[PDB]
Amino acid sequence: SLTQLCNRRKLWADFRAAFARAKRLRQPLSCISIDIDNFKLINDQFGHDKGDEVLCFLAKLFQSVISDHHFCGRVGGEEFIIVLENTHVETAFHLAEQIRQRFAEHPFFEQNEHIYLCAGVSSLHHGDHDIADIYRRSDQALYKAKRNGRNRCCIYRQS
Repeated sequence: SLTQLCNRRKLWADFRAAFARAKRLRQPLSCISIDIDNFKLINDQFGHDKGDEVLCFLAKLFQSVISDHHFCGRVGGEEFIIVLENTHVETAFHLAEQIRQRFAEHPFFEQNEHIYLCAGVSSLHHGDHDIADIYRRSDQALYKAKRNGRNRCCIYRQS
């Protein structure tokens, strides 16, 4: 049911309803973009079923680390998005870091392979009119994180 909790279609719709709800209720709304480092190498070396185990563990990890309500979506081959209602961006950043760390700390497969991820974080801003305004910022923070290597987290700033 991890492929059910991280359904891409449901994610975007839940995210859009959350955006409108967030503006209407004036609540903070945070967004984390995650990309698994070297996921292609993992599938090349261990195969598709094992690559899938990694994805599954990461989804399980989201639940364990984020006890409060949240939406998840696998939006690309190895990219996830987490949407956190009524959550300030710093709290989301801290959650993102915990996910990064526990993923890096989990040994995988008979040979205790270590796998890493990067994350970018942002949240609803006043001038926003679409979830794409938020995703653009978390996506950019993700790629900013990736500039310094694997296993990195960044919060978006306009600075």
